[PDB]
Amino acid sequence: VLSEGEWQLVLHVWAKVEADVAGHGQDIWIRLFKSHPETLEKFDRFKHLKTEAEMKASEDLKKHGVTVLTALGAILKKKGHHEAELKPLAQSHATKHKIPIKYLEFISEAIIHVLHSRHPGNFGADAQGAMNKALELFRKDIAAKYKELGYQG
Ligand code: HEM
Ligand SMILES: OC[C@H]1O[C@H](O[C@H]2O[C@H](CO)[C@@H](O)[C@H](O)[C@H]2O)[C@H](O)[C@@H](O)[C@@H]1O
Repeated sequence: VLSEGEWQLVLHVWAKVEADVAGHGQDIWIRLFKSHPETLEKFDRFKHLKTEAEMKASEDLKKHGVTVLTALGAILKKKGHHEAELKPLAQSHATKHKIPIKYLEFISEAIIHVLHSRHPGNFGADAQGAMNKALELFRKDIAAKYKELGYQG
């Protein structure tokens, strides 16, 4: 359970992400797909992208990053009370997309790397720690839901 102070560190850096959610999403995808290429294979719609240039030029990939980060943002703003938000997410990711917890760890790593890079003003050690704590809570709760839905994760 995160403290209010920790949630504020998470929300303060997210406020910067919201200045340009599309741009942050693009950097996050490039970071993820380059660090862990296997994660790209899960996207039937984007698995043909061969280079960073192609990824950056993809309007649909950009749009999907907006969708993903906006959904994550809504979860973070709930400050732990995200039961309603996790239900549909866990169901599609467990049953349809089949995304292991390990891949959620990969994207969490990508998110943190991008925030560390773009936002040193609001992503110092304490802020990164709070963001990690928030993402671990997210994955923990998703893992529990995966279990209830019958997916090993
Ligand atoms: C921060 C974690 C994540 C969030 C908030 C998230 C969010 C979303 C949202 C909101 C959608 C659209 C609605 C839906 O299908 O549920 C979606 C679709 C999808 N997600 Fe995720 N996702 C996350 C991580 C991942 C990861 C790590 C992978 C893959 C390695 C993944 C693969 C997919 C796929 C395959 C789709 C469908 C893409 C398409 O429209 O063709 N997601 N995700
Ligand atoms: O922070 C690094 C550790 O990250 C992962 O573990 C955290 O998140 C898991 C959920 O994704 C939890 O089960 C674990 O308890 C958390 O510490 C990774 O699995 C660990 O190997 C890393 O050390």
